[PDB]
Amino acid sequence: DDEFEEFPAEDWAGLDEDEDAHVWEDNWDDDNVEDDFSNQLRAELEKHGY
Amino acid sequence: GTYTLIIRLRHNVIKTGVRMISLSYSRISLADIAQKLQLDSPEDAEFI
Amino acid sequence: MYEQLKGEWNRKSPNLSKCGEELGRLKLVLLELNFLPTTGTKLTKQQLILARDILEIGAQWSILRKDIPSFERYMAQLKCYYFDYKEQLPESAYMHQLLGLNLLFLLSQNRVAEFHTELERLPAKDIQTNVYIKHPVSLEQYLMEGSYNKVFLAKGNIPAESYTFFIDILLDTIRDEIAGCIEKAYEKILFTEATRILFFNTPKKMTDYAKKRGWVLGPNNYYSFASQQQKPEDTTIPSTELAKQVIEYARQLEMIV
Amino acid sequence: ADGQATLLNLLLRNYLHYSLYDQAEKLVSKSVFPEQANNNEWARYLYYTGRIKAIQLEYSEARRTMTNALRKAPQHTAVGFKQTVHKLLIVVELLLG
Amino acid sequence: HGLKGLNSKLLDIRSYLEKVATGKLPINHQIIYQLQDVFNLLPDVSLQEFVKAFYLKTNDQMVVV
Amino acid sequence: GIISLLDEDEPQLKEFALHKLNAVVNDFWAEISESVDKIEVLYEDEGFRSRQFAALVASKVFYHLGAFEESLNYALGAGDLFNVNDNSEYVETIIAKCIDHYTKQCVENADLPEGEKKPIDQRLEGIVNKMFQRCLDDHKYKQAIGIALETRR
Repeated sequence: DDEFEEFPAEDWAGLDEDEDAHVWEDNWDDDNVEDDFSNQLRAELEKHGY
Repeated sequence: GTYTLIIRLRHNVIKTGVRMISLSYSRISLADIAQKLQLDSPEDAEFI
Repeated sequence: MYEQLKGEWNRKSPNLSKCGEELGRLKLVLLELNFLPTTGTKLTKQQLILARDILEIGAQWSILRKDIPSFERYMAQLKCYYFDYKEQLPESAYMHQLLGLNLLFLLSQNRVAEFHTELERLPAKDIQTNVYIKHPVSLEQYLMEGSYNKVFLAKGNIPAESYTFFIDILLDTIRDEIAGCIEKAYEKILFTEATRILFFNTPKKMTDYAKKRGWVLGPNNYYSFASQQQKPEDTTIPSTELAKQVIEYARQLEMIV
Repeated sequence: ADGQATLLNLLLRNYLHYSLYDQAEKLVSKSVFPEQANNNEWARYLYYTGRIKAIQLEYSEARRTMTNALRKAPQHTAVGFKQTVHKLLIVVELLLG
Repeated sequence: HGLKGLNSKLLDIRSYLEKVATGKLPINHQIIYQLQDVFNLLPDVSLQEFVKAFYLKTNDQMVVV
Repeated sequence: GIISLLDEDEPQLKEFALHKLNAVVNDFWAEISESVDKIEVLYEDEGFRSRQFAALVASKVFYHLGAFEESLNYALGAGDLFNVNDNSEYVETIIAKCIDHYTKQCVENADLPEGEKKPIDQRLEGIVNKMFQRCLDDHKYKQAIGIALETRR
């Protein structure tokens, strides 16, 4: 159609290997960027001496 | 050409945190508020 | 040609009636040189700087005389000079000092709409550099949130000069806000925290402050009661609003538009 | 009509290209826009008007103006400006909360 | 139409009560008795838990709409 | 922002800026759109040297604000100063309105022409005729007849 060339089109440079290719109900609670759960628990026992 | 709008987000980062902190806690010590929000001091925590 | 300003312009005047020296000049410039942008005559760069110099020197004595209405009239003029699209010197001797002098003023008048709309004239000197404008902008964020202990800390650190002609204006915009915040339904606060909090040890200002505000005087007991409960919990007034609302649903559900 | 729609965006654009926001907001408040904007010029008008209100603390209408531009913007093409419209909207929303 | 009728009937009651100044009949007695009961039956002021009950039902009808 | 200098109470200094606006009343008119209505205030001022050149600027600013009723009102205030350069792309916009206003006034008068009629402004009346003569001097007669009927004269 009447495409707008005035606004530059940023290079895609995307990963075309189907990294995720998944459709869920993705919310914002899945990306708290925490270091797993086992690690936190693992250091918990030693930190408190138990 | 959008950095002008971002440097004004510092207020929001506190508003959202204070909203959640007041949403999840019921009676939190004034000093503890600064530590969770990285306020750097308890004296100014009262005003905000 | 017809400088008229080489006499004693450089020296200080303790509230001297030095305006008269300027008056005869700003008239003669326009007959001498046109201070409008005047895109034509791009190569002729010498003429303007004399006009600009007559201008930026205006702020020096002005800001010192506590001249609000006269002040704005000068900021309007000078800025255009810094902004002219004709070729000129990239930066003057007071490039940033004066511009912020205007910006700090806009915040003082509680006009934040123009403050943010004015920063874009400064591309990337807001925070990274331009110590002249970093403080005035920082003052905006601090006031936007409740962080005020920093405001007095910055009140003693000014980039250009004492700038006291504006800090006095902020006093009106701070104390009135602080009192309003404390007005909520809190309990008694003794006259010991509110007294030695901001800058003063044991003045009488609060006594006047309490007088013009509420804070009923008691046995060292100050109250701040807020109910906002009698007014709510009513639908009779909502009844009229609701009736109009539903009828519109009926209106826009039956009749053809 | 049908021609001042394109002009208004263009005249609006030059204001944005520089920091001339102060006098940009004056034109929007005074000039109006045609109802028949071909659904293509309307996309630009919303974006620029979205940013003008964005910088002046008029966030509430900033988000609604852009999102309307988003849905009226072409889908298959104009990918370049989709990123710019998206970028400002997420920043405008973040300020709103 | 219901509001029109309610006003007319209420206006009819007001016309009879003109006997307060210029007596027509010496106070029918019984008519007053019913009028007193009418006032007591007026719905209780809309400021207590009734207001919450109304909203919890007026809004519940809005979901279906 | 050059219009900034309009409040120093200096009659000669004020007018110098007004001279400049007309040349820049199109490139960046917007700033002087509604935040500055002092042009009319000075146009009522007894200071003189003005009240006809401000009207030129006063009507020009209202030209593109759309309020042609205001533009027509102040436009006549310049009198001979305004429409002297009757050859341009701006003169026709107001004149096309002067005929528009006159026709809507003449017709309303015809209902009650026997006294108690509205006092049609003399300056407007002269403008239409001056336009009317320009028709005759142009020799084009077809247009001339109709405007006579529309004006009810």
